[PDB]
Amino acid sequence: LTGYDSKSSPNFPNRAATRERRTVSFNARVARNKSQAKKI
Amino acid sequence: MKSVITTVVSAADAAGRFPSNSDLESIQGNIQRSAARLEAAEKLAGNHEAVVKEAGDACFAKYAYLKNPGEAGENQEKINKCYRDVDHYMRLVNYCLVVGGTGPLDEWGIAGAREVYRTLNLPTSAYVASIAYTRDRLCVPRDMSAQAGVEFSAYLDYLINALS
Amino acid sequence: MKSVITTVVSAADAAGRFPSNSDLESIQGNIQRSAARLEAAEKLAGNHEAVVKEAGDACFAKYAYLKNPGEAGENQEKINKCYRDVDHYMRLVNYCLVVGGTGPLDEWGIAGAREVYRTLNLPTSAYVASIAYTRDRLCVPRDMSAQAGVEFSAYLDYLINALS
Amino acid sequence: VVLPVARAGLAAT
Amino acid sequence: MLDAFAKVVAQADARGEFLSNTQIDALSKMVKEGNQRLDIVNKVTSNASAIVTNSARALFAEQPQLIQPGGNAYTSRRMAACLRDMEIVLRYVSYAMIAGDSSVLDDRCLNGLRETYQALGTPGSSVAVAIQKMKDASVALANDTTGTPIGDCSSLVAELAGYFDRAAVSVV
Amino acid sequence: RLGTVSGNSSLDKLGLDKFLSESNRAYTPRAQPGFSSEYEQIISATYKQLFGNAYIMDSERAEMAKQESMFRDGQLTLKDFCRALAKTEQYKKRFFDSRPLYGAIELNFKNILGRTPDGLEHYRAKSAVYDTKGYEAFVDAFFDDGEYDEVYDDYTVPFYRGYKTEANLSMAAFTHFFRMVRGSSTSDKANPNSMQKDIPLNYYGITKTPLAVIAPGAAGTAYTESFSGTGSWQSGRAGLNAARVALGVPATANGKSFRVEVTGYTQPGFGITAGTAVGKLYKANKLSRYPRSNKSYVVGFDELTPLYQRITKNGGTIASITPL
Amino acid sequence: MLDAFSRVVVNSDAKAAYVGGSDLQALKSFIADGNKRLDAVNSIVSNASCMVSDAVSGMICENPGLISPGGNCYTNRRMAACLRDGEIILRYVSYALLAGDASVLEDRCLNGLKETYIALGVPTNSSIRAVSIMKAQAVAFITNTATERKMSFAAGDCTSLASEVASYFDRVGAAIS
Amino acid sequence: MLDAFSRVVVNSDAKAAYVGGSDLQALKSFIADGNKRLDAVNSIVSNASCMVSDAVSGMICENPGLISPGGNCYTNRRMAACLRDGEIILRYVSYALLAGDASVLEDRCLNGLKETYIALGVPTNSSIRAVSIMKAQAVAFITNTATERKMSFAAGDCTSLASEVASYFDRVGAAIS
Amino acid sequence: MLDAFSRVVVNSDAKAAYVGGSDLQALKSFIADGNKRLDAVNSIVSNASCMVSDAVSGMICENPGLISPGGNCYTNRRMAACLRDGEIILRYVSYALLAGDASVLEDRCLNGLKETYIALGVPTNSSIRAVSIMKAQAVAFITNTATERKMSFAAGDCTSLASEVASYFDRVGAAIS
Ligand SMILES: *CC[C@H]1/C(=C/c2[nH]c(/C=C3N=C(/C=C4\NC(=O)C(CC)=C4C)C(C)=C\3CCC(=O)O)c(CCC(=O)O)c2C)NC(=O)[C@@H]1C
Ligand SMILES: *CC[C@H]1/C(=C/c2[nH]c(/C=C3N=C(/C=C4\NC(=O)C(CC)=C4C)C(C)=C\3CCC(=O)O)c(CCC(=O)O)c2C)NC(=O)[C@@H]1C
Ligand SMILES: C=CC1=C(C)[C@@H](Cc2[nH]c(/C=C3N=C(/C=C4\NC(=O)[C@H](C)[C@H]4CC)C(C)=C\3CCC(=O)O)c(CCC(=O)O)c2C)NC1=O
Ligand SMILES: C=CC1=C(C)[C@@H](Cc2[nH]c(/C=C3N=C(/C=C4\NC(=O)[C@H](C)[C@H]4CC)C(C)=C\3CCC(=O)O)c(CCC(=O)O)c2C)NC1=O
Ligand SMILES: C=CC1=C(C)[C@@H](Cc2[nH]c(/C=C3N=C(/C=C4\NC(=O)[C@H](C)[C@H]4CC)C(C)=C\3CCC(=O)O)c(CCC(=O)O)c2C)NC1=O
Ligand SMILES: C=CC1=C(C)[C@@H](Cc2[nH]c(/C=C3N=C(/C=C4\NC(=O)[C@H](C)[C@H]4CC)C(C)=C\3CCC(=O)O)c(CCC(=O)O)c2C)NC1=O
Ligand SMILES: C=CC1=C(C)[C@@H](Cc2[nH]c(/C=C3N=C(/C=C4\NC(=O)[C@H](C)[C@H]4CC)C(C)=C\3CCC(=O)O)c(CCC(=O)O)c2C)NC1=O
Ligand SMILES: C=CC1=C(C)[C@@H](Cc2[nH]c(/C=C3N=C(/C=C4\NC(=O)[C@H](C)[C@H]4CC)C(C)=C\3CCC(=O)O)c(CCC(=O)O)c2C)NC1=O
Ligand SMILES: C=CC1=C(C)[C@@H](Cc2[nH]c(/C=C3N=C(/C=C4\NC(=O)[C@H](C)[C@H]4CC)C(C)=C\3CCC(=O)O)c(CCC(=O)O)c2C)NC1=O
Ligand SMILES: C=CC1=C(C)[C@@H](Cc2[nH]c(/C=C3N=C(/C=C4\NC(=O)[C@H](C)[C@H]4CC)C(C)=C\3CCC(=O)O)c(CCC(=O)O)c2C)NC1=O
Ligand SMILES: C=CC1=C(C)[C@@H](Cc2[nH]c(/C=C3N=C(/C=C4\NC(=O)[C@H](C)[C@H]4CC)C(C)=C\3CCC(=O)O)c(CCC(=O)O)c2C)NC1=O
Ligand SMILES: C=CC1=C(C)[C@@H](Cc2[nH]c(/C=C3N=C(/C=C4\NC(=O)[C@H](C)[C@H]4CC)C(C)=C\3CCC(=O)O)c(CCC(=O)O)c2C)NC1=O
Ligand SMILES: C=CC1=C(C)[C@@H](Cc2[nH]c(/C=C3N=C(/C=C4\NC(=O)[C@H](C)[C@H]4CC)C(C)=C\3CCC(=O)O)c(CCC(=O)O)c2C)NC1=O
Ligand SMILES: C=CC1=C(C)[C@@H](Cc2[nH]c(/C=C3N=C(/C=C4\NC(=O)[C@H](C)[C@H]4CC)C(C)=C\3CCC(=O)O)c(CCC(=O)O)c2C)NC1=O
Repeated sequence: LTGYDSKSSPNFPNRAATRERRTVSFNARVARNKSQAKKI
Repeated sequence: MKSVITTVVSAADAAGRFPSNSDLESIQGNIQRSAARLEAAEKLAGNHEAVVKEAGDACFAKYAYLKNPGEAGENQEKINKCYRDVDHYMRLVNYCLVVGGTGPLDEWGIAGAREVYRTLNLPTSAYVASIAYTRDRLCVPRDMSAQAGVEFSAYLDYLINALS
Repeated sequence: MKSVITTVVSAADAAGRFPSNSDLESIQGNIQRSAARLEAAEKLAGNHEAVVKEAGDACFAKYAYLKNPGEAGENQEKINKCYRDVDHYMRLVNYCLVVGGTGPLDEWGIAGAREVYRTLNLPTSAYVASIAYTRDRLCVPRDMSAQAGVEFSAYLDYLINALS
Repeated sequence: VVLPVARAGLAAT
Repeated sequence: MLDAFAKVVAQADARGEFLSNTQIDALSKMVKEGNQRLDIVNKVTSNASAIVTNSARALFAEQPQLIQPGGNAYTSRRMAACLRDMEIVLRYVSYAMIAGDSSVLDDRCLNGLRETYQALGTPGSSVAVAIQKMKDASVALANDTTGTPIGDCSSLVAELAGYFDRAAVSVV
Repeated sequence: RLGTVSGNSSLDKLGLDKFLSESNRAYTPRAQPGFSSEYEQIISATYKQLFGNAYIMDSERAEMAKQESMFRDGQLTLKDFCRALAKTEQYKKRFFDSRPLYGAIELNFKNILGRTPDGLEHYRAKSAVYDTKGYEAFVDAFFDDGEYDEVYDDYTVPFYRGYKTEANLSMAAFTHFFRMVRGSSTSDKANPNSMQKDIPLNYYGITKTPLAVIAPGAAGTAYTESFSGTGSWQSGRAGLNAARVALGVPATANGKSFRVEVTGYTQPGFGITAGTAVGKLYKANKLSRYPRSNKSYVVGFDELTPLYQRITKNGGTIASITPL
Repeated sequence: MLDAFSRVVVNSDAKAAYVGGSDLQALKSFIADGNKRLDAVNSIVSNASCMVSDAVSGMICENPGLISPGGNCYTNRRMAACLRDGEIILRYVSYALLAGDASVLEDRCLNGLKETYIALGVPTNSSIRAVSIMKAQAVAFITNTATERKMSFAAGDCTSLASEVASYFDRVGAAIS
Repeated sequence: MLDAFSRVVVNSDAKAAYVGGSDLQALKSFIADGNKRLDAVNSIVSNASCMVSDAVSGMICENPGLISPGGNCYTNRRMAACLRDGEIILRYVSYALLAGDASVLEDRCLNGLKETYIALGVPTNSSIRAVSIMKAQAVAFITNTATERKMSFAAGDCTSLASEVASYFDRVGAAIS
Repeated sequence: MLDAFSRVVVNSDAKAAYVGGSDLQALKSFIADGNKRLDAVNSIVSNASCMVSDAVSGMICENPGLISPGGNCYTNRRMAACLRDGEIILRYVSYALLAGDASVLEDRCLNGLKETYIALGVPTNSSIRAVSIMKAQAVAFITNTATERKMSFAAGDCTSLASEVASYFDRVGAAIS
């Protein structure tokens, strides 16, 4: 393969369990790594 | 304990700074309202067994079904522990009238109470109905002074809103 | 701003809970001490240009070496900005007498002042000596009331201990 | 403190 | 182990300096009581078994769970250990009362008693209630004349009660 | 104060009362331009937590100077600020550059995660990343695994939770927490178990063995012991400290067996005498009567009170008593 | 975070003017009316749980599509989250009433609540109905016109506080509109 | 973490030889008795809350010094924490009964529980009474000798499982002794 | 963390007795003497930096081996850390004087300070001298017997507060002693 395993990258969107969070913490997690390519 | 002093020294310790004028200004109001809340607490201390007896029967008068078998008030051991828990809550209210804040309530009666009362099948509405009966039997000039009654009913409403 | 209200709503917001009796009890003391600190602030507001003119002179009299060339008080542009900065500090003290806490001092005059005064070669001892002179020329019945003088000198000592 | 496999084998044999 | 006289000397060597005259008339006054202090310790050591047994009897008439089967006061071995644990604290309170300083009380009585009682499962709050009941009987027994000259002893019984409260808060 | 009753609580007077009070949650996404003291609280609370009460001079505080500035508008509190200041030289100098690797690892668990490593696999999952990819993937492995976003809000400061039940840890890890976190007046240079060069848990964290909890500020709080082997295969030397075992026949002869730790031994005061012996002193050999302080014992139950008298009449101070 | 006292500070710091004389009338009237304010805050705080539960039950009993299968308050998780969502807004409006300024309501509750409810799919207009029911409860509890419970107050007039809390509530409703 | 199958693996890996023949009798009897094992873990899991509440109430009603003022189960916080400690232990004993090996009970529950209760000041011997009451409930629930509730089982003999769970419970009681 | 009011609460909760009558004399005298207490904490807080700098300079000028090469206050880093070490102790003693109880001083400052200074190699004797100099400054600042600066007070007697702050200062010395 490519290693002992193949976990998904933490630079991928939706890796943060956006539920039971504050409003400053919910919005930072639902738009974590998708912030880049709408500027594009 | 949540009080007037502890909030401002905890805030100054979190900021890492000396006590400023606002901290001392907050203690002047403690000096002001202690004249009412202490003589509320003393009148509660001098006549507590009458109030615990008076509020205990309102619970079983409103909910007579607790004395049925299978319920939580079957024999005398349950009713005695019911009166004991009501006396515990009145003692914590007397303590909060002394310390000036809701510290002794929040840590000795409220925190963790929901898991106990759900696990041990204790209905919270009847632990509430005694505190509700105690609040309504408070007349303004007879039982205490005017501001003492406000100070007493505020902690009673705090306990009621916490258990409900 | 560091004040009486803001400390307790920030504490209740950090805990995530409603305003309890201790929070309101802290505001009764604001109601009490506002009778002294507001008439300290008003007397400072009505006669500030006399105190600033007086304060500036004391610093030069103590440190006459600032008017030498190579120093920070050579020409009239430096002395005018010296009087302006002393007036700024007296205005912030008037603001803290109004808000009840050290908020306007801590954020508009104190935070970052050390880097500016070290970078621009401004000696802090002479920014201190004017505030020290202002404190000692305060008599108890003549200039203001008794508690107003305490409220004024407390903020003066806060500014002095911050810059020293 | 209990080995269930050896106990099962010993009870079987 | 210090007495109250050795306290000021141990703080005088530390600064390396002679006792000034204000410490000396602080000490000659403490000598000048003298007889009252030993009258106090004489009254407590004359009635020690009565203090201990009456306090234990009031403790078990009050808390019957310790002598209930399964209680910490169950059987003879445990009951005997409980009878004279209180007599140990009474002995060391009398030592600290005759010394004028709670240095022997902290050294060899209260040092490590809390985790001792934790490691055994002994309820420290009931030990504290037993200490308080011994305290009340000791201050009650301390201020009677019983054929002594009339005077005030108040500053001494306050110190005697302070030793008991120091023992009571350190156990629990 | 000390105890478990008289407050109806145990955890605060175990040395945790300052950590039971603070939250520091950073309620807004960016700075208010105009306003600079509700973050100075947050930034200094972050400095006291992440550096673990180590003290930063203004000269060393001005070395960051951009991280905090980037935090004020375009970084999170929890992630990407504490992440970037673990990568700095001021953190690496006192948490990585003087300790060995497993020590630099278990200090990072306390600083970043707020707990202790559970067993050997917690150590091996983190040293593998260092040996494959260097320091920066090593420090980010503390942030971008599952645990960190599960436990901590993105704008809260990390808090201590190694004592807590609901962090699914072993109960030896509850007691490894108080080896490393002793009250609120302790940094990690200030710990006697870790001199900013030692590993605090070296044998005791790998082998998961538990270590008796002396509450700080107690009477015999000053207890400190070494570690030495005892066997001929490891070339050990017997006689240093008592084993936490109670192995053979006297484990029940004289009842229930315990392990008492005694800390203060010195030459004046051995005899039945309230004073020194006057003379030349010591012994012809020239050694002290107790050649080491911090001596432990393994003791029975009928033997416990005469040992208590023998400890306390000779100047000794009992640090701890735990049953075996 | 600014109260009524700090608001004149920030208004006169843009002036670089001292506060004294003209600007002190509002502050002295704020001090002289402080007992009614504390009293108003206490009356709202004492009836919080009944207010939140009554507001959410009224919002459901006016629009029964929320507890419909597939509605936004359908399961127990969503219903508990809605009760929490209402309780937090009541907490921040109580903070703003105690402080005498709505700056704490802007910074910690309403900054970004508009599109948070959008990303969640929360119907932003039943929340307005719940906010208006809580407003109608708050004015009746302040002015002692509550039909279910009367309280004890010294006699006098405090409709300025009722208009101030109504002025906070429509702001908290219009921020999510 | 090892079950019954992994235990023979670790026992024969110290041997360095393949496992078959002799070592398979216990595993085939473990497989052939697996329906009774699932049938027993289900019976323990279905009655968990009544077991924990009954055990803690029995421990209090035998020793009333715990709810005494200054006792270890005095306030509501301590009582909730004791109920949690109670069954945290029931959860791990259920894990060990399902796995057929007590290795999961050693690693995650009992490793350091001895001095954790010491540092907390928890009386380590009333906990033994609560553990023994939970053990007595577990054997009666497995063998269908419960007086308060009778369940439905296929007829047969499974006292080996009752002795195994009694062997787990005294270990969980002796680790804190 | 307990103040003077909470101390009687914890003392009477061990009693399960109500507070009223006997126990109220100390609290009413604590309230009636509160202006002097605030008046004293203000006088200590206003002179903090001069007190810390004067105490550390006095400790150095009595024992010049601290600034000796190899001493504990030798470099600039150690001198700044010593000024910080003194300032923190003054802060906690001011907290304990404001609260009227030394419980906050025990929990956050003195719990483990004894062996922290041991692990650092900090000399125990010097710190006691600095603490005693700060104590001597505190009593003179409270009783207005300071020779360098005279403050403004209402006339009266407050040597009870001076004895209380002297009782806090030696307590700190004993813990690290
Ligand atoms: C009123 C009685 C309270 C009580 C007492 C109690 N103690 C024990 C056991 C021990 N107590 C000690 C205490 C000391 N040893 C010392 O050397 C000193 C001098 C400073 C003291 C105070 C020790 C070592 C033991 C264990 C040895 C033993 O007693 O056998 C016991 C029970 C005995 C046991 O645990 O097996 C009791 C009952 N406990 C209470 O319930 C009362 C409140
Ligand atoms: C089949 C042999 C296995 C083995 C044995 C082994 N043991 C040791 C060392 C010690 N063993 C003990 C054990 C006990 N001491 C007791 O009192 C009791 C009663 C409960 C027991 C079980 C002790 C104290 C030692 C150290 C002292 C010594 O033996 O000199 C050794 C090596 C000796 C050493 O370590 O220097 C061996 C080899 N080890 C194996 O490899 C076998 C599996
Ligand atoms: C959970 C789901 C999940 C994924 C699908 C991947 C998606 C993914 N791929 C890459 C990153 C990449 N993905 C590719 C792959 C390709 N480029 C090509 O030209 C080919 C068409 C294709 C290979 C077949 C390459 C080349 C990079 C690295 C780009 C770079 O290094 O600049 C990254 C950036 C982080 C990184 O890997 O460095 C991410 C998030 N990761 C995930 O976590
Ligand atoms: C210091 C703070 C403090 C408290 C507030 C109380 C809280 C409290 N109350 C009860 C316990 C109780 N509370 C009640 C009361 C009632 N049940 C009914 O049938 C009626 C609804 C109502 C009568 C008023 C009963 C019956 C018990 C005993 C429950 C039981 O043992 O089954 C218990 C369980 C332990 C016990 O008391 O035996 C606790 C911790 N105790 C405290 O220590
Ligand atoms: C709102 C808060 C607020 C303040 C507190 C002041 C603070 C302050 N003072 C000065 C600036 C100054 N302060 C002084 C004063 C002195 N130097 C001396 O020679 C004497 C020691 C002393 C006279 C009293 C001088 C001379 C400057 C100008 C420095 C310079 O331009 O070289 C400056 C630099 C900008 C400028 O004024 O030109 C600032 C920001 N300004 C503010 O906006
Ligand atoms: C063996 C040890 C030993 C002793 C203690 C003393 C006992 C003793 N005490 C006093 C003397 C005294 N004893 C007391 C004591 C008391 N009076 C009271 O009313 C209280 C009940 C009690 C206080 C606790 C007082 C107050 C005096 C002196 C009278 C006075 O000071 O006015 C005297 C008279 C001589 C003198 O005054 O010095 C003697 C002989 N002698 C001894 O040999
Ligand atoms: C220190 C803590 C603190 C509290 C717990 C509350 C309690 C409180 N309320 C009022 C006093 C009052 N409260 C009100 C308010 C009202 N009356 C009404 O009839 C309306 C229903 C409602 C306003 C809409 C009024 C009108 C007064 C009379 C005094 C005034 O007008 O300021 C007073 C001052 C007079 C008195 O002592 O009775 C106090 C202490 N206020 C506080 O300061
Ligand atoms: C500081 C301020 C602050 C708030 C105001 C709330 C705002 C808020 N609410 C929710 C989350 C929610 N809020 C609601 C509320 C409602 N939906 C409806 O249909 C009704 C109109 C209304 C109840 C009256 C519901 C139902 C959810 C959960 C949505 C879901 O579970 O998918 C979430 C997502 C995180 C979560 O709770 O899971 C956030 C940030 N939280 C905060 O921290
Ligand atoms: C079909 C669903 C349905 C409901 C659940 C209720 C909900 C409800 N309550 C009130 C209206 C109110 N609700 C309260 C709140 C309370 N009153 C009390 O006696 C308690 C102390 C406390 C919790 C119950 C108050 C105080 C008022 C207004 C005045 C009053 O009734 O005294 C209003 C009117 C709000 C408005 O004017 O817009 C509504 C819709 N009514 C409904 O039609
Ligand atoms: C797949 C999931 C699964 C379950 C939900 C349970 C359910 C279950 N239990 C048994 C079956 C059984 N369960 C028991 C156990 C007992 N009977 C008693 O009388 C005692 C009270 C108790 C043991 C002390 C016995 C004795 C059998 C008969 C078969 C056997 O002995 O294995 C069987 C196999 C026979 C049948 O289908 O009925 C099943 C599926 N077991 C499972 O495998
Ligand atoms: C993974 C395994 C695991 C456990 C077994 C528990 C073990 C455990 N229990 C407690 C904590 C506790 N455990 C108890 C329990 C008891 N005390 C008694 O008097 C009774 C004998 C018994 C209940 C039957 C109590 C009362 C506390 C709280 C002590 C306190 O609040 O001071 C704590 C401290 C943290 C906390 O809960 O606050 C821990 C780690 N937690 C775990 O994570
Ligand atoms: C004074 C306090 C006091 C109590 C609270 C009870 C508690 C209690 N229950 C049982 C004993 C038991 N407890 C249960 C548990 C239950 N039984 C049911 O019918 C329910 C389904 C479930 C929750 C109530 C079972 C199943 C048994 C044994 C067998 C049986 O009764 O059928 C035992 C005996 C344990 C042993 O043998 O050591 C005790 C002490 N008894 C007391 O003396
Ligand atoms: C609300 C905030 C607040 C403060 C800023 C301080 C300010 C202050 N000090 C005192 C008042 C006082 N302060 C002192 C204390 C002293 N006087 C001395 O001569 C000694 C040097 C020193 C004690 C050792 C005394 C003796 C009084 C007189 C009233 C009293 O005895 O309580 C008073 C009440 C009388 C007055 O208004 O003047 C006030 C408000 N106290 C506060 O409550
Ligand atoms: C050789 C080194 C050396 C020093 C640095 C000084 C330090 C110093 N100052 C004081 C003693 C004091 N120090 C202060 C503090 C102050 N006094 C003021 O006028 C200022 C406002 C403030 C900062 C200077 C006060 C108020 C006293 C006692 C009373 C007084 O002097 O008015 C003491 C006596 C403490 C004691 O009694 O034990 C010492 C040693 N003296 C020395 O011998």
